[PDB]
This record gives sequence, structure tokens and C-alpha cells, in this order.
Amino acid sequence: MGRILFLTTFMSKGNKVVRYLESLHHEVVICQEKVHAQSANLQEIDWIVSYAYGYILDKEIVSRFRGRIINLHPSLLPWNKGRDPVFWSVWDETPKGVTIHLIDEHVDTGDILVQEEIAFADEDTLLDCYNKANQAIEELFIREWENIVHGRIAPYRQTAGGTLHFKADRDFYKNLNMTTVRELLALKRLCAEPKRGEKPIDKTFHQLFEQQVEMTPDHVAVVDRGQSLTYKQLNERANQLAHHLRGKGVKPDDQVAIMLDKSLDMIVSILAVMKAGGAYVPIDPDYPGERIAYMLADSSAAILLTNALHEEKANGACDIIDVHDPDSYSENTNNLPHVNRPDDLVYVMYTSGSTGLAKGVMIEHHNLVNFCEWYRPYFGVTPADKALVYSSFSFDGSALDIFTHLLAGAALHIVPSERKYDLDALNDYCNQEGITISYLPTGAAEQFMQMDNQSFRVVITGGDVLKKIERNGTYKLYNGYGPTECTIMVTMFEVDKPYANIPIGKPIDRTRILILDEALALQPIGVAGELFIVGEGLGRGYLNRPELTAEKFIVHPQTGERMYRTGDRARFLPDGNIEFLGRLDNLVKIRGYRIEPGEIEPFLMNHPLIELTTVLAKEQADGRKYLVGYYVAPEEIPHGELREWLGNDLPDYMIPTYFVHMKAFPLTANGKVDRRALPDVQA
Repeated sequence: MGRILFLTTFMSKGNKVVRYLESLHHEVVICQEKVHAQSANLQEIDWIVSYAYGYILDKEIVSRFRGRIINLHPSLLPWNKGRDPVFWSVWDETPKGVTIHLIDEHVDTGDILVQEEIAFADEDTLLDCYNKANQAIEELFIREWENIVHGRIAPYRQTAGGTLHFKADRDFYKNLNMTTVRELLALKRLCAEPKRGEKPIDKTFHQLFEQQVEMTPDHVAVVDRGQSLTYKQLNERANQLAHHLRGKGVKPDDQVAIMLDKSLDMIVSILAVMKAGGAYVPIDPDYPGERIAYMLADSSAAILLTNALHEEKANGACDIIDVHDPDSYSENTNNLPHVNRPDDLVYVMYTSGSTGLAKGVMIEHHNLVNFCEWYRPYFGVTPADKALVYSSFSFDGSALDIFTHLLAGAALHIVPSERKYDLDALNDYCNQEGITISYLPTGAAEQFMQMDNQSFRVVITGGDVLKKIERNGTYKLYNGYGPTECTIMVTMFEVDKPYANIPIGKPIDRTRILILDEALALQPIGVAGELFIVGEGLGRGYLNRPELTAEKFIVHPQTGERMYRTGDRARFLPDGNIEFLGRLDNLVKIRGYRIEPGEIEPFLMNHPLIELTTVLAKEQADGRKYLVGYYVAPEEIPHGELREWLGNDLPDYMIPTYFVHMKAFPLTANGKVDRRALPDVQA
């Protein structure tokens, strides 16, 4: 009857459409590559049918077959024009359907011939939807085809609007072809940028602090031994010092080093630096002078705020201002004119430096403000609260102690490093003064659970792997996670019940967390990946290490968002909470499978009688490694039972081949388990 040209690049040559036309005595030419107007294949062509065609036809060809070029697009046009239509139908939650239409000069904008709605089940995979839409449009083509040939159908224009997507738009969602419609949308909720956005931050910390002083000026803000300062007193004195600092040339983003012990002068010093305009650089005086001289060198601090006692530890490195010299304080008690922006620096804190050299982490005001603004309502902090200034001067945990509670109008209690280690005398101090909320490093926290405490209402911990929950006190227990690079913490979890692996919770305000794979593509919920952080938590980066900064604070290839590569390994749970799964460079090759040893420790320890476990990886010198299971228990446990115990919750390739019983572990000075001090096993 007529010779038809079938254009497609994805579909098989033996699609139902191809055979139905052959059944009607039509010659079907198949062509899966771009074609030009010169090609003689055009001659003796009565109809051009395209179906999943991956090229465009020259405008010279569309003008010669006007009214004779037909295309099958498994979408309910104008929705989901372009590439990967079925997918974007599910992701963007558009109307579902399939359309047979005329081609035109643009992408799937031509007039419609026949249109039919389709439905996708919440349990269908995306592959299922792809195949059902193909199955539906094919059958629709067959039904109305004769109505196409004789052209009796009246073409109608597309509804206004619709969406469009391009070829590469799907690169980010590549790992989801086999995921479910329900599971997919769930991933969209947890990771997609919210359409409705929380207002950005337009305030510096000292702005908000100065507001709090006007509201509760005579409230005690900080207590050290018997001495105390009110919000007004603290504000006026910090103002006096801040004037002297700006007169000495302090300008925004300038660094000012502070070297003091926990005291009132420390709090005055911190606020004075902010108010002047700059960011403060805490230097614990009990550091090796080697580190002190390095922190002072890497930091551009021309000024040093410090004590007569600790003055010399600088070795005349920088200009010194004595917080005990009455001439370092100005006559002016008024707040200074604000010169800062929220993206100016507020503080610079240095990393451990155990692996590599110590990096100076730059944190901006808006980072700190966002956390303190999330902290106040989340934990219901009120002026009636009292918090410990416990963590060290130069750890972001101190930023929590001081700043969160100051903007809530609460009362800070200085902890002398003298009373810091004797947690028993510390508990006595807490119950006496009525301490209600505070952050304690893990272990320091786990120890405090042994003490009978009645004062606390909330204790917050994190930074290490929490493993003990039972506690004497009547207070809620919270566990959170986050690198210093992203301002204190970016997630929090309320420890309601015991867990083999205690989750790290859900993100805080203006923060999103993405579990991505090695290609930086999305992982379905429940699938482990690298934890990426997004939003207002991300600091500026490392000081004087720009290349290194751009390695960790990336511009995502597909998304374009700024994100922090944590190097950590985690996954989302069904209820939305996040679960930490160890570091990423701790991975090793085990029978052709990438595995994190230590991901097994929770399951072992979950067994009733086992109390402490650490699984390691040892090489046989044959380029092959094997897993060894170390566990403390009353007595030996048969290899057949443990292999079966883990088998319930773990694959077979993860189950360790060797198990080692020991009545105890060589705990290091820290109190944790020394991984290397354990015995080795050959095989």
C-alpha cells in the first residue's frame, strides 16, 4: 500500500508497531541514524513514524512531510517533553499518559492526534513504568492507525505549559531505574530542594546577642567560681574592648587570636572580637608550643588577646593586648556601629592534624547563627536554663556551649579544667547549681550516665560512636553528627530506645543530606554511600589552602549545589533518620567486594552475652585480605552459631571467616579499644 520509514534508536526492530504495519502490506524501512534530505531513502516514502528517535530531522525534511510525520511519545504532552519522559512523569509528579502527535520544528510541540491517560502503581519499578508506557502507546497506535492513514482525525493543539527535559538531565538519578515509584518519591522528599524555602539569614551573632541584652539586661549571663557578669555587664565590657580593637585596625574577616583559660575574660574576649568586626582564633594554652606557634603562624592574626600568665607562649609572635591591662579597654560602653555581613568570618578552629597537618577551618556568622537559631527551639531553651562551658576553647563544641545558650538568654557556667576530669565532683556541681542542658563529648557523656544526676533536662553528645545508653538521670539523651567544616553538627537524634547502631538523626534547619555513590549520583533509600552535606551549615573552607578547599567543598557536576564531601559512609533509614556506617577510606577488598570492616561490630555486640567487639582485616601477603572477628564474651562461642547469628542480618560475603575470643580487650588510655595492640592470626 505505502512505504513507511520507521525511525528509532532505542526500541527493537521487532516492535509490535513494525509488524502490524507489515501485516497491512506496508514496506517498513528502519533507520537508527540521523538522515539528510539528500538521501534517496526519502523517495517512495508515504509516512515517517518515529518512536524513541534520538536525533532531529533537518527542517528541510519536516517541511516535505508536513502532515505525514508521526511520532510516539510515551508522555501526556505537553507534560514531559523531550528525553526520559516516563521518569520525569513520576519524579515531577506530572499527569501520566502517552501521546501520538505530529512532528514540528521544535521538540514535541506539534499538534496531537490521539491521547490516552495511563496509571502507574506505587509498587511498580521505573523499569515497569517504562515498559508499560511503551506497551500502551504501541497498542494505541495499532487501534487508531487506520484513523491516522485516512487522516480523519482532527489534530488539536497542545494545552499550554508542560515541562521539558534534556538527555543529560537524568545523569544524577541513574541508580534509580530499578527503584519503586513509592521508594522514588520518598527519595525526592528527603533530598530534593524544597520548593518553599526558609528565609535566608541576614544577621550576625553579635547583632542577635545585642538584641538579647536589651531584653534581659540584668540577667546573669556567665558564672565563673563566685564571680558573674550580666548580659549588660558582659556587653558593656566587651564593647569597651571591641572599641580598642577596631581602633587598632581590626576590620571584617581579620583574624584575632585569643589565648586564655576558661574564665570570664575569655567570654568578654570572644564577643569583643566579633563586635570589632573580625573572627577569633582560639588557642588552648595547654597545647605544645610547637602547635601554638603553628596556629599563630598559619592564622593571619596580627593581634593576640591573652594573659600575663600565657603571654610568653607566643614568643613575641604578634601584637599583644593584655585583658588585665585597664588601658586595653575603652571609655565607650556603647555598641559599635555594625560593619559586618553574615558571610564574614566569626571564628577559625583547627582540625586534629593526626593524619596530615592541622587545617584552619573558616566558619562564617551565618553558619553559627543558623545553628544557634535551630538549637533554641529544637531543645526548648529558655532563660531559666543553665549550661556548662565544658568543651575546650578551640573545639566547635565550645561554640555550642557559649553561643547557642547566650542567644536563648540562658546562663553559662564556666567549668574549670580542674573540675573537668573528676566527673563525680562535676555532677555535684551540676546538682547544686541546677544545670539543665549541656553538651558532653561521648565517653565523657557515657561516664556521666553512671552518676546519679537530677539537675539535667537534656544532655547532648556526639562526635564519636555512641555505645551506652543506660543512665541514672531523668534527662533526655540526644546524639548528633557533623564535621567542624560544617559548623558543630548538622543532624540530631533523640535516643528513645536502645539500638545496635544508634542513628545520627535527621538534618537541622536549612540543611540537606545526600547519600551519593562514587560517581556522585543519588543512592536509593537504604543503600549505603558517601554522606554529603548541603545548606547553611557549610563554612568557607580551609585557611590558605584553597585547592584543598575546592576538593572537599565541591560544585556538584549535575546539580550545581555547593556540597561538603564528608568522607564518611552512611545511609538513610525508612523513617528518615540517618545511620552512620564508618569512614570511607577504611574500605578494603574482600573477595571482589568493597567492604567497611567495623560495620559488623554492631551485630556481634547485639548478641546478648557479647559485650565488646572489633572486626579487622589482615593480609596473607598474597594480595588477599580476610576478615577476623574479635569479641569479648564469657566463654568461646561456636563458629557455626556466630556465622548463623550474623547471617540473619548480613550477606554471606560480609560474615568474617575467623572469630577470636578474648576475655578482655587492651583498652588504650582513652578507654577505647586499641585496634593494633590485639594479637594477630595467620592462615
